[PDB]
Amino acid sequence: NLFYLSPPFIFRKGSTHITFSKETQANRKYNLPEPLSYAAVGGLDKEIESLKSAIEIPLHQPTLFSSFGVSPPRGILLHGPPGTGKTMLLRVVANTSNAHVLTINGPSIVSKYLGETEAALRDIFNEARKYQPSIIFIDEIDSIAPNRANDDSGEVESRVVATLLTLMDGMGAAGKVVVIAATN
Amino acid sequence: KFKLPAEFITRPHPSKDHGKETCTAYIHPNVLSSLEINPGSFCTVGKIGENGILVIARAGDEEVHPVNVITLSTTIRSVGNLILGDRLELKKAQVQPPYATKVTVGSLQGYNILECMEEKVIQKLLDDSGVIMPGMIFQNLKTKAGDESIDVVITDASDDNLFYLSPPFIFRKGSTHITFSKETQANRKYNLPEPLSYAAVGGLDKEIESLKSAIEIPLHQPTLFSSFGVSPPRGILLHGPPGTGKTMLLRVVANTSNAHVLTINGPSIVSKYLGETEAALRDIFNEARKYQPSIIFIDEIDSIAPNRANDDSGEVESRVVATLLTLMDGMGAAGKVVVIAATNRPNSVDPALRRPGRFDQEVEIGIPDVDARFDILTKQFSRMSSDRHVLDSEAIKYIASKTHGYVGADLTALCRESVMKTIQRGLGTDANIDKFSLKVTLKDVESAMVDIRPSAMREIFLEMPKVYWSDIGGQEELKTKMKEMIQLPLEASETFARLGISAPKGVLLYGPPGCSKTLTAKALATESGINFLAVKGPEIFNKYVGESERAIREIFRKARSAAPSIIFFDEIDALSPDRDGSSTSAANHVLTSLLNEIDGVEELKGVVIVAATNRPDEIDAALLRPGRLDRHIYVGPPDVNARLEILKKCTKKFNTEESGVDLHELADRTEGYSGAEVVLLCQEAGLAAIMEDLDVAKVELRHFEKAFKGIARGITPEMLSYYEEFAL
Amino acid sequence: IFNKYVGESERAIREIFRKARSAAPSIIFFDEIDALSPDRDGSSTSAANHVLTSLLNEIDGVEELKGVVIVAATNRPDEIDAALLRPGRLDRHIYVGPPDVNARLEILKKCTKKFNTEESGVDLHELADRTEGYSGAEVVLLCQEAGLAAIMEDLDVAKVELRHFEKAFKGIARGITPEMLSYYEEFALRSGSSS
Amino acid sequence: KFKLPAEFITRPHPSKDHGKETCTAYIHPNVLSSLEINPGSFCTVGKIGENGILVIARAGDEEVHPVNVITLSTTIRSVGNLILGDRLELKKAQVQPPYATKVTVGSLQGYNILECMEEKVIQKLLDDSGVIMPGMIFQNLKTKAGDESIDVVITDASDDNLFYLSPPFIFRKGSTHITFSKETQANRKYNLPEPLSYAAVGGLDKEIESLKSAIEIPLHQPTLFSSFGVSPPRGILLHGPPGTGKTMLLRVVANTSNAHVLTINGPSIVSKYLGETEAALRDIFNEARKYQPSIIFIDEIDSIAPNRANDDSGEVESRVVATLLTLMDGMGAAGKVVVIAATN
Ligand SMILES: Nc1ncnc2c1ncn2[C@@H]1O[C@H](COP(=O)(O)OP(=O)(O)OP(O)(O)=S)[C@@H](O)[C@H]1O
Ligand SMILES: Nc1ncnc2c1ncn2[C@@H]1O[C@H](COP(=O)(O)OP(=O)(O)OP(O)(O)=S)[C@@H](O)[C@H]1O
Ligand SMILES: Nc1ncnc2c1ncn2[C@@H]1O[C@H](COP(=O)(O)OP(=O)(O)OP(O)(O)=S)[C@@H](O)[C@H]1O
Ligand SMILES: Nc1ncnc2c1ncn2[C@@H]1O[C@H](COP(=O)(O)OP(=O)(O)OP(O)(O)=S)[C@@H](O)[C@H]1O
Repeated sequence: NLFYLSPPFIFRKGSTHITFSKETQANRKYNLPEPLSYAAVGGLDKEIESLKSAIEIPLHQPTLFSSFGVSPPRGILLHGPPGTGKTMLLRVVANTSNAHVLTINGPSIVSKYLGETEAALRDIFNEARKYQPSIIFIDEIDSIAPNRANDDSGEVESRVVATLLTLMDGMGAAGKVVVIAATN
Repeated sequence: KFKLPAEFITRPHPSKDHGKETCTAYIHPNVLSSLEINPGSFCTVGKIGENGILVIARAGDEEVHPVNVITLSTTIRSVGNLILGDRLELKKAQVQPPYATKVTVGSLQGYNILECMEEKVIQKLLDDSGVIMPGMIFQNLKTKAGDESIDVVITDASDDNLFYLSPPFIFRKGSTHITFSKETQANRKYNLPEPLSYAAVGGLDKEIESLKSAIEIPLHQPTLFSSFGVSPPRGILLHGPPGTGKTMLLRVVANTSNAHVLTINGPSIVSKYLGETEAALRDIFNEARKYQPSIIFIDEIDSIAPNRANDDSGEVESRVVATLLTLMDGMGAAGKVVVIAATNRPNSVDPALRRPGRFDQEVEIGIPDVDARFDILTKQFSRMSSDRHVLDSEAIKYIASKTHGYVGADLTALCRESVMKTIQRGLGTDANIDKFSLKVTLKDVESAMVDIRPSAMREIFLEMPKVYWSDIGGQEELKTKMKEMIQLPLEASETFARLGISAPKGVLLYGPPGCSKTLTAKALATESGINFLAVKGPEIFNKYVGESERAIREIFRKARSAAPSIIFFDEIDALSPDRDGSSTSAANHVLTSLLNEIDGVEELKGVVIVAATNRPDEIDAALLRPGRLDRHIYVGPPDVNARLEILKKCTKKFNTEESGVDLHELADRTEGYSGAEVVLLCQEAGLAAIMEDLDVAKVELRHFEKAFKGIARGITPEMLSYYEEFAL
Repeated sequence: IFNKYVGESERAIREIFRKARSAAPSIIFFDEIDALSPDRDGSSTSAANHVLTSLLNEIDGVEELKGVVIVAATNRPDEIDAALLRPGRLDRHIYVGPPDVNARLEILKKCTKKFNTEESGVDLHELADRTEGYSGAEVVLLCQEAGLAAIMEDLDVAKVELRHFEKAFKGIARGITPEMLSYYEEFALRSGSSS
Repeated sequence: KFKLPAEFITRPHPSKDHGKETCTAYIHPNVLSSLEINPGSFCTVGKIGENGILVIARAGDEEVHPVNVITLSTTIRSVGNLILGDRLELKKAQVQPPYATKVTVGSLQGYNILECMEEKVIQKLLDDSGVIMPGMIFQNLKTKAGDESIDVVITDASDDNLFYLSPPFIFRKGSTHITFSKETQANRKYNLPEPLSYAAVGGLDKEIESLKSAIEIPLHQPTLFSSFGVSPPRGILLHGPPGTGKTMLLRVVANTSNAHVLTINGPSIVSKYLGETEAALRDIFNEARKYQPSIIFIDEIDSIAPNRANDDSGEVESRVVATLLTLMDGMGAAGKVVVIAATN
């Protein structure tokens, strides 16, 4: 039982009483992680519809857009009050789609000195390119791309924004990858 | 090869605390052998770098005892008050303890053992103890009735020593004189680290109960959230004014809840620099989960995780969040911890640490009220019985009534200062005095109140020059109105919650210069005491950007500390002078903040707000919108009878009776004199008297004539006008 | 919204109207529009110059405003900007008076919410005509002064007295005085007629 | 002990012709040792934050070759559009790239190679090249009887774990077919960076030729002014409302001119420590002096060089403007250096 999220049992034929039930979830005592699906997102049906369109169009069918010689609408941005289903919408987009979910964490992607921040961004976007379709989530993109007009911005913000500008405007026209940003 | 560690951890001996094991420390066999300590041999177990408990070492099971873990029977721990989590140190005992001859055994319950138990019980327990050490507790001893149990201790022992916490002895049946006692604690001369209890921190009852709920839910009933499924409240932020008792409450939770306490986080950490400290911290929360239901305290959460004002950060704030996001695992599996933070100033933590899943719950201790302070003083003074004699019960409501504004740390300070002053005056009245005849009298305490100012005054700065209604001549109408309109809704809040009355939130005092506005404000502040916080225009404003906004929001933040309470904005016309009606360039932020706050305060929650002005139309109309500050009281020039009361007060030590100075002439000649000028006329009379013949005995009418001929009054196109208009 | 801020000078009005128009029919309200934007034609010249422009550019323009009526309120109608009175922004105009004797009966009933003056004390129905010159928010003042006086006699739990309402009558003089009757009727001979 | 640079400066080979030095990157001996890139071994060089180009490492003369510099041929630089002065990474590749089967070759000019050149020329070029990657341009190849010169492009390469900006392939005469084409650019599949050119800029014709003159004469023909006894014009400023294409001009000037290209991206040089913004400017202008000719770009000059007399310009702005003034005209000399700036 220890170090196992749930203890299996080796199903064997002959005496296993397969009693079907109307419950729509696994046994509650163990509480295996419940998916955060679309039916737990109520209140934003129109907004979720718009998000769905914005994700599908660059994610699944970028090729037919790319025949026109101008890059898809890869960059989606979520903003609004800082309490209204922002990270939760990103999480549901992660769960529902079968697209490889990467993640651009704010603090943890950056180590120290040089060639580490740009290395992280290059590596993650390259992996999102190898495995397709893929979604690149940047929750609270503000914490890593401020205006550069505030005293908050230093070297690291300049690194992150330069690398993102180099990458996101470079890849395209075949990659089935979307970048979704959210901000307070 | 095995390596002997330098530190160890306490965990509970899993079996019932009886038999020879009651004085045995089951230790990892590798540790014992590497220490060259044979099983069944004596060793001293105690906190790192401190005296310890002599106990027999025994070899544990490697699958049961991790390398650093040590199990002491509850009997052993209760001697040192060792909490499960205390880091231990191990040393071999050099000399065998002596045999006991006489032993005194008593119960913490205070129940007469002679009336409940036979001495065979004490013989059994002491024989099981083997090497007696005073302070051990024998726990839950069931009576013959079966429906009861008793707690018992070695109150004293003697025989007819290095690093031993209390003098130990060896029990040998038949040769020892067992004796009963009613004493609930061991011999005071043992200087034991006595436990800490809720019988000491009493005075915050409701928050104590809420804390007990916040320990019930994550320790005892984590299973009861697997059903209902929903994420549990597994982060607590016990904020409050400094010195209110937060650290004491955390300490009582640690010692009276029987969870394992994961070691205190503290402001200190290896290096206090990013990168290095990030792993050294995660280790504390990695220690969590594995142990049976625990409690990790992160006291001073503002010093470990500061606000990140504009760029002030190592990595520690985000490191705390990223780690708490795993510490919040539980109640599906590994629901075996809760985190309790403490702080003086919760808005100075990074606000990301109060988000759901993080410290999503708070306790919010306040400032002790009038009866809270009596609770505090009673429980505190209970520690003295032979040296007080003056508490009886009364005179202590007197201390608690006159000691307004003390936060609880200041009452402890008051007690110690009274003790020190008692000793000082005892040795001052005579060259030598009997130490044990010394006793802290109400004379001592009331004298000590002079020196011990509240700690609140060093952050809540307030003048309150102590005026009374006897010092405000006339204004009977205004005293009545202030009673009605501020003091009743302040104190009678519950009755208005019953009666549905609406308290006049906001009273603006407007009137000519030199009338009773601020004088009545002060008298109200001190007479019929309430908390009374004020600000000034020239101090909320600072050269740097945004420092004025922060000041106003911080003023309201600190104002939240108590209730009932009056906020006093003297000369409010210099908080909203301009930048709203005109010159609206970029700097009306102070008005924005104040006018935002004035709405957030609830209508009868307990806080009321008073303001004053002699320039009524200079106040921005935003403040006089109803719900904000729409109530106005006029403080006009005093009438004939008020002026005579002022004259009578301020001429008190003038022998007006002997000199024939008939006040009823001055009170009418001084018509239109606005307050201060009636006072001035009496100062000038006195100077006229002194200049005539220094070493004056009395003042006389001619001096008052000289005073009158030199005083001028106010402006009638500005006074009695522009206030009559403002009345419309 | 009238205050001078980046998002209040000419923006917040547009956002409010956009929310209201985007919704089902709406009765958007403009409490004290007279005090909000004064005449500013030589008398009572405020310094905003922006909010009235936003209203003028929003109400009269391309927007659909299918389900929208802009109601407003005032106590000094002579101060309204002339750009509002004329048809095009406001084209309906009516007058609201303080409650009559029966309206005053039921406003007296409304004031009390947790008092038993009727059975114990004086009937609320008795007070119907006793209150003269007391506006809908001033019969409230009489009742609330009586309630404050109630907590002065027993101070814990009591009904009120007739003399509580009598003191309400003294301490609060006749509110609706002939001055406002005259000022209105003077303005109404203009608003009511073509003059 | 020796400290290897964290980032490296691109530079050109002294040899301008095509040989077995083409695909070779000359790196300092100590750096070769420190990454254990044994001479002759494969290494990947590519801008910070982008995929690398496979290049075969040789050594530089240890006393005249700066530690920062890798020297690359125009053919290799054409792949990633590496402009001189770009900061490159350098990382060992423990790999042997695959052999070729079919290699496609085209020409910018669109002329028929069978008509313009003999297939033995292309065969020799590829054989000597050592490596084949789509996107390479072999410039200035002479036509029949020296009629003219043509630029030849490797449009695509095909064979019937590291990550590369262009697939590496090897040429093995006879066994890899040199199939001709007419596509004047590399295959669009690859997302190879495509040089921005003046043909993409609209209008501004007279301004474009003014930029050409003031960039060409100061950098590529200074002895004409030294002959005429006048100094060269070391400065151009572009001003006009936003959105008119000012940065487009700077990027095309960077990508078209053969010079060391350095950029002060306004706030990118700024630091909160007392003298560090000024030290960034001194290092940029000394690098420009060191490697000549050099173009220094300053987009939004007004962000780092305000009026110095107005109220908000304190000591920091004064010191940054003084540094710019003294590095442009002071007790120090300029060299074949031109500074190009843009401002709204
Ligand atoms: N329709 C909804 N709108 C808002 N919150 C919802 C909704 N449905 C569920 N929630 C809950 O809202 C909680 C908080 O929402 P979050 O998106 O996590 O907050 P947030 O979006 O991260 O806010 P920030 O500070 O802008 S990142 C989640 O735990 C959800 O369970
Ligand atoms: N019943 C009591 N209630 C409150 N304080 C008490 C009480 N009895 C004694 N005190 C003492 O009051 C002092 C309060 O100190 P702390 O608990 O450390 O203050 P605190 O609230 O934690 O403030 P800090 O700034 O956060 S360390 C301690 O010395 C207590 O022992
Ligand atoms: N019985 C009294 N009635 C009126 N004023 C008195 C009386 N006794 C003393 N004073 C004087 O009244 C003065 C207070 O006048 P205030 O009206 O409060 O001053 P103010 O200029 O109107 O505004 P502030 O709040 O004081 S700055 C003090 O200087 C007292 O000396
Ligand atoms: N002929 C053209 N003229 C101008 N802009 C063009 C032209 N062709 C394309 N563009 C686009 O317009 C923009 C021109 O670059 P910008 O930098 O936006 O101009 P700029 O604003 O003057 O330069 P800044 O302010 O320093 S970023 C780019 O987004 C180009 O893709």
